[PDB]
Amino acid sequence: MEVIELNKCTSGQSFEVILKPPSDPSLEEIQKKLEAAEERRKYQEAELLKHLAE
Amino acid sequence: MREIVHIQAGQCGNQIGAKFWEVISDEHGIDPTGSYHGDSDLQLERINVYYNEATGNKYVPRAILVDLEPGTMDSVRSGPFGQIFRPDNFVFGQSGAGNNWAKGHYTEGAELVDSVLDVVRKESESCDCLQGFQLTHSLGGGTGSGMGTLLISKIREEYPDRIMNTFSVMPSPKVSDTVVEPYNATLSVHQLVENTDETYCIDNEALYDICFRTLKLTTPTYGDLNHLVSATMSGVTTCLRFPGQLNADLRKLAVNMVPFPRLHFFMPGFAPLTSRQQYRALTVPELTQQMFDSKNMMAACDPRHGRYLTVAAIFRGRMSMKEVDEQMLNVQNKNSSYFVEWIPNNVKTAVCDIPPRGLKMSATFIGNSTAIQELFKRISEQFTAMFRRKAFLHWYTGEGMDEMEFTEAESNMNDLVSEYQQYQD
Amino acid sequence: MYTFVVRDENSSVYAEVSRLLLATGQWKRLRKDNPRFNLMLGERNRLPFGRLGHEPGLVQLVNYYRGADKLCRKASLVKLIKTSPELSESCTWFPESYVIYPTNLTDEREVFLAAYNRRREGREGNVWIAKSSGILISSEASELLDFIDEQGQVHVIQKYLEKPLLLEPGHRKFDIRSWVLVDHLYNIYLYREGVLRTSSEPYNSANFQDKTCHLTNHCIQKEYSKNYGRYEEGNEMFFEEFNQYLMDALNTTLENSILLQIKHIIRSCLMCIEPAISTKHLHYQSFQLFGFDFMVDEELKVWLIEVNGAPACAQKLYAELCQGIVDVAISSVFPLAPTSIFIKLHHHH
Amino acid sequence: MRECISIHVGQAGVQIGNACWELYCLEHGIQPDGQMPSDKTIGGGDDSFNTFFSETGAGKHVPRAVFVDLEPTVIDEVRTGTYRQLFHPEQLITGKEDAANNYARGHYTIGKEIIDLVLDRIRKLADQCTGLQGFLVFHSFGGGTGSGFTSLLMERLSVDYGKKSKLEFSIYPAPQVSTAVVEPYNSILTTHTTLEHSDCAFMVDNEAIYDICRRNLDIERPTYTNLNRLISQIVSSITASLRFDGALNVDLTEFQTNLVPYPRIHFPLATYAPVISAEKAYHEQLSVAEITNACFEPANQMVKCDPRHGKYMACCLLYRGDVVPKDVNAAIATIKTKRSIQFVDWCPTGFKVGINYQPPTVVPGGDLAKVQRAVCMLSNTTAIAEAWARLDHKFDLMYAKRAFVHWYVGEGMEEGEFSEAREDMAALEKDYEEVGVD
Ligand SMILES: Nc1nc2c(ncn2[C@@H]2O[C@H](COP(=O)(O)OP(=O)(O)OP(=O)(O)O)[C@@H](O)[C@H]2O)c(=O)[nH]1
Ligand SMILES: Nc1ncnc2c1ncn2[C@@H]1O[C@H](COP(=O)(O)OP(=O)(O)CP(=O)(O)O)[C@@H](O)[C@H]1O
Ligand SMILES: Nc1nc2c(ncn2[C@@H]2O[C@H](COP(=O)(O)OP(=O)(O)O)[C@@H](O)[C@H]2O)c(=O)[nH]1
Ligand SMILES: [Ca+2]
Ligand SMILES: [Ca+2]
Ligand SMILES: [Ca+2]
Ligand SMILES: [Mg+2]
Ligand SMILES: [Mg+2]
Ligand SMILES: [Mg+2]
Repeated sequence: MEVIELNKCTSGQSFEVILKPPSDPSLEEIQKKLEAAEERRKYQEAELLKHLAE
Repeated sequence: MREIVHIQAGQCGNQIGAKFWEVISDEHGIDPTGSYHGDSDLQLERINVYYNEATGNKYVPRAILVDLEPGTMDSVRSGPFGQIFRPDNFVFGQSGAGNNWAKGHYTEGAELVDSVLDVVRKESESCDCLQGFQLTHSLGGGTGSGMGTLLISKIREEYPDRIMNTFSVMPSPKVSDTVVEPYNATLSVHQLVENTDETYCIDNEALYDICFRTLKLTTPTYGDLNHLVSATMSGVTTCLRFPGQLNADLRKLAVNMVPFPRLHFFMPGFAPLTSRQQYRALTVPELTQQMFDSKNMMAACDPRHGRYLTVAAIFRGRMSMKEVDEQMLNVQNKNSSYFVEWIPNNVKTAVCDIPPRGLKMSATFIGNSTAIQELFKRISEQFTAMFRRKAFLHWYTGEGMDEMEFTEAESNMNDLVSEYQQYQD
Repeated sequence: MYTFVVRDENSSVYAEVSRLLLATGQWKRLRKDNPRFNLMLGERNRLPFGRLGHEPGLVQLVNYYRGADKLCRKASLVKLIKTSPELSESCTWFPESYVIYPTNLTDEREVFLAAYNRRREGREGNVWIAKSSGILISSEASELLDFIDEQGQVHVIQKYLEKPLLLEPGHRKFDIRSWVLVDHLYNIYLYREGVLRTSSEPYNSANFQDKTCHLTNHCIQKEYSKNYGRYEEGNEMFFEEFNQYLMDALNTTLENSILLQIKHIIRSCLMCIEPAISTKHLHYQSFQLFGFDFMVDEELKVWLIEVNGAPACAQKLYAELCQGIVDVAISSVFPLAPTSIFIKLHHHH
Repeated sequence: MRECISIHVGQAGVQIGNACWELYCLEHGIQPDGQMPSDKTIGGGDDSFNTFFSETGAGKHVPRAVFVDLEPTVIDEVRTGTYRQLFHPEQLITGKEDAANNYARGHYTIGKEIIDLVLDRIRKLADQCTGLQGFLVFHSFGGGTGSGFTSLLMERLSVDYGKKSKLEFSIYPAPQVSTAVVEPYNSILTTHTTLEHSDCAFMVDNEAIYDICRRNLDIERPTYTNLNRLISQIVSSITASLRFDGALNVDLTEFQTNLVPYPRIHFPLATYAPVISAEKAYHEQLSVAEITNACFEPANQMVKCDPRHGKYMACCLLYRGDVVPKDVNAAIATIKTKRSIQFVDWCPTGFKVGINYQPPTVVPGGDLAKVQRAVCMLSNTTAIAEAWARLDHKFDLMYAKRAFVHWYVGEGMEEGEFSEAREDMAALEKDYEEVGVD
C-alpha cells in the first residue's frame, strides 16, 4: 500500500497506489475496395436492367 | 423531405386509394380543398411525405390515379375529397380491361402506360429526395392487376434503386366478380415476387369474415370492406407520416422486415374492431391481444399455422408506453414457439401520440409470417382446378399470351410456397 | 406460464425437476436454444453465464453458481482452504492436503516431502492418498509422486484417515453424503436426509493394495466387492438406522456427534466464497445443489473429503428432494397459482 | 497545450455529442453564444480548456468538433437549437438519405461519395491546431452510418493522421431502445474493420444506461434525452483530464499507456457513481468509501458483466468534488478485504487516482441531482468480453441462415466480409480468455 507520484495543483491532485508488484491499408488500397464494391453494384444493376430489357 | 409517390390503379385500386387519402387527409388536418385547418404541429411535421405544397399554402396529394375505363375515376372526382387531387394526375383510357390480366399488361395497358410514366416522372422531378412508390390495386381484375404490375416493372426500370411498395387486394371466391380471378392473381404474384420490396396482402375473404362475424354486418358491401382497408393503410403508414424513429422510411422498414428478398409479403392487422359497446375504453392488454388475434388480421391465414420471421407493431394514442412494452414482451414470451428463434429480437414496437379519428387509441400489426403460404396455396389450387382443363384460357391467348406463361407463373408461386415452408421448420 | 430450457440431459436430479415442473401445468419447456426462458437447467461445463439476464421482461434464473467450481475441484478446494483466512491453513476439519503437478508440466512437492519426512521420523502414521478430478493409497512418498508423473493432470496428496469409524458388525468403512441447496438469496439449506455409502468389506489397515475396503464409492462396491448389499440395501444406510446405531453402540446421537460438525463445515465453506459468487446484485439469479462428502474417524470427529457441484441423489430420496428444490429454489422466484424438509443454516451475509 | 478534435457520426454520435458540448460549456462557463467571461485572454490562449475550444477575435469559444450524418433531420436540431451559435456551418455535415441501418450502405455506397468532404472539413480544424493530439469519435454500433461510415473514417484518419491517437465512445446495441434487427451484423462488421485503428474505446451498452435511468432516476420509460444526459456525465468524467489542469491522463496517448497494455484488448469498462434523482426530496450525501465501493457493483457499470470472474489489467479512479487522497486509499484498502479483485500476473495490482475538486456539473432542469462528490472508474477487465459473447451469439443465429445478408451484398459488400469479421471476433474472444482464465 504505497503512494507514488503525487502531483498537486490548484484544481486537484493525482497519484498512484500500488498494492502488490507483478509476477494498415494505404490510401490506394482503400480506394480499390470502395471501387471494387461500386463495380459489383454496377454489375448487379446492369443484370437487373438486362433482365428488364428481355 | 423523403417523398413517397402514390399510385392507384383499376376499380379496386382507386376506390381504396380514395378512402385512404380521405382518412389520412383528416388525420393531417387537410380539408377537401387541400387547405390545412389542424391544430397540432405534428400534423405538418412530415406532411410533405405524401402531400405537395402548392400556391396559397395548399396541400395536394402526391397521387396518380390510373384506369383503363373512366367510370370509377369519375366517381372519385365527384367523391368527397375528389377536388383535392391534381387534375393532371388522372390518367385513363376508354376500352376497359375486361377483368383480363393480359389486356392490362400486354395490350390495352401497354397503350396507356407511357402517359402514366410521364406523370410519375413529373412528380419525381419535384421531389427533394424520393423514397420510393406505393401502389394500391387488386390482383383479381385486369387493370390494377395487369397494368399495375406493368407499371411496377417500368417504374423499377427507370428508378431501380428506389423502394417499391404495394397494397395488394387478393381475390376470394366468397367475394368474387369473375371466375378468372385466380388466373389474374397468379400472374400478378409472379410479378410482385420479383419487382416489389414490400407487399401488404389484403385478402377479401378476411375482410368479409371480419365484416360479417366480428362487425356483425349482415350483408357486407365493397364499401364496408374498404373501411377496414382504409384503417389498415393509415395504420401501417403512421411510421412514415408522423415523427418517429422506428421504420421511419421505406428502406429501413424493408431492412427490418425482409430477411430474404422474395419473402416480402406481409399480413396486416388492426385493433380494435368493434361493432355498433363502441364507446368503451380499450386497455393496452386488450389492444395487444386483439392485434395478435387471427380474427383481427386481413390475410385469412392462421398465424398459429406458421412462424413469424419479423413483426412490426404501431400503437397510436396517449397511453402508457411502459405498459405497451410489458404487453408486447408478454405476447412474445407467452408464445415464443410462433417466432423464429434464429432472428433475435424480431418484434419491433413503435408509438404515435395521434390516434385515428374517433378512437382513444389503436394498434396496427404488420407480420412477415410463413403462414402467408396458405394464401398462395388457395390461389394455386383454384388456378390448377381451371388450368388443368385449360378453362377460360381463350380470353388470354386471344391477347397474344401462351400457355407456357401460365405454367411459369404457377411454378414460381409454388416455389414461393415451398420457400415459406422451409423457413417454417 | 413460466418457461424453462433443459441443457443437461444426463442429470437425473433436474430430469425429475423438469418432470415435476411440467406436472404443475404452469411451466412450459422450450427448446434448449430458445433465449426467452425464465429458468435454465444448464450444462455442467462452459455454462454461458454471460448470456443470462439480458432479456427485457424476463426474470432469469439458473441452477448453477458461477465460480462454485473453486469449491468443487480437488485442486481448487485445497488452494481455497490454504489461502482463505476464513478457512486458514490451520483448518481442523480438512485433511492435510497438497497440490502436486506432474513433472511433465504453484506446486507443493517439496512442502509435502517436508511434512512427510517429519512423520516418518516421528514414528507417526505416514499413509497418504493421491487422487484427482485413478486413486492410489500408499505409505511411501516415492510411489505417490511416481504415480502422478505417469499421469498428465493435476493431483492432490492428502492424509489418509488411518483411524476411520468402523460400523459393526462388519468392521467396515463408510462416508456420509449431505445434500445442500443454496437459493438466490444465498440461504443455505441442508436436506434433512443424508446417506452413508458403506463398504461391505472389513477394513484392513495392513493392505492398501485391495482398494475395495478403503474406497466407499458405490460403483466400486458394486463392481469389485463380493459382500455388496449384505448389511444394507445397496451399501446405503440412511440417517434413521445410522442414528439408532450411534445410540446402541456409542450411546450418542447423530445430531450431537456428527451433524453439528457437518453443519459447521457446510456453513464455513459456502460463507467463505459468498462474496465471489453471490448473485444478490446481479442481473440474473443463481441457485445450486451441492453434494458434500464427509469422513468420520473413531473419535467421532468429522472431516471434509470433497464437494460435488453436480451430485446425484439416493434412489429412495429423489422424490422428496426434487420437490424441495422446486419449493425453495424455483417457486420462490416464480410462485405458482410442512414442516420443511430442509434445515436452514443461519448466517451473516 | 495540444488540441483534441471530436467527431460525431450518425444519430447516436450527434445526439450524444450535443449533450456533451452542452455540459462542457456549463463546466467551463461558456454561454450558448460562445462567450467566456472568465477567459481573460481574448481571441487566444493555450489553457487546458483550449484543447477542446478554439477562440475567435470577437471572443467566441468554438468547439473543435465535426458533426456528420447521412441524413439532415438530426443535425438540423443543432443548427436551430440552444447552441446553434457555438458551431459554424462548416462543422455540421449532413446528407440527404441515410444508410438504412445497413453497414455496407454507409461504408461503401454512401460513404464513398462523402468521405472526402468530411476529411476536408476535419482538415480545416486540424489547421487551427499547433499540436493536434488526436480524435475522439462518437458513434453507435447498430446504425448504418454509425457503424459503416465510422470504420471508413477511421481507416482514412489513420492514413491522413498516422501519428495521432484515436479514441472511441461507442453505443452497444440494446433491444429495449432499438428497432433494427441487423444491429448485431453492423456491430461486428464495424468492430472488425475499426479494431486496428482505435487505440482505446469506451463501450456503453444502452441496456445499462436504460436500467440506471429506471432504477436510480425513477424514469419508467427513459428517452434518448435521459440516456444522453447521463452518458455525457460519464464522457465528461473521462475527458475532464484533457480539459482541466492536472497530471493524470493529460493527453490521449496516456489513455493507451494507462488502460491498454495489449493493443487489441482496448475496451475499458466504465463504472459511475452516484446517480441520484433530482426529484428526490433530498439525498444523504454519499462518502468517498460509499461511492468507491459502488464502482464494484454491476448495477452502475456502463456494460452489465461480472468483473469478479475476469482479471484486471489496469484501473483508474477519476474523482470529482470533495475528495482527498487519504480517504481514497482508506476506501480502496477496505474494498480489497471484501471484494474479488484479481489482476493478471504480468501487471501490477494498483490504481491510478485522479481528483478534480470541482464537483460534477448538472444541467439545469436535468434528471441528475447535485452531489458533493462523484467517481468514474475505468477498469480494463476481461469480463467485458461477455458483451462480445452476447453479440457474436446473435450474429451466429442470423448468419447461419444468411438472414438479411442480401441487403449487404446488394450494396456491393462481399459475403466473405461477414465470415472475415466473425473470425476476427472469435480471435478477440480467444485473446480475452487467454488473459483472464487459467
Ligand atoms: N444512447 C443513445 N443511443 C442511440 C441514440 N440514437 C440512436 N441510438 C442507438 O443507435 C442505434 C441506431 O443507430 P443510429 O445511430 O440511430 O443510426 P445512424 O448512425 O444514424 O445510421 P443510419 O442507419 O444511416 O440512420 C440503436 O441501437 C439506437 O438505440 C441516442 O441518442 N442515444
Ligand atoms: N483422505 C482420505 N482419507 C480416508 N479416505 C479417503 C480419503 N480421501 C478419499 N477417501 C475415500 O475415497 C472415497 C471417495 O474418494 P473421493 O470422493 O475423493 O473420489 P470421488 O470424488 O471420485 C467420489 P465422490 O465425488 O462421489 O465423493 C471415499 O468414500 C473415502 O472413503
Ligand atoms: N376490397 C375491395 N375489393 C374490390 C373492390 N372492387 C373490386 N374488388 C376486388 O378486385 C377484383 C376485381 O378487380 P377490379 O379492381 O374490379 O378490376 P380492375 O378495375 O380491372 O383492376 C375482385 O377480386 C374484387 O373482389 C373494392 O372496392 N374493395
Ligand atoms: Ca386500342
Ligand atoms: Ca483565452
Ligand atoms: Ca493508427
Ligand atoms: Mg371491377
Ligand atoms: Mg467427485
Ligand atoms: Mg440515422
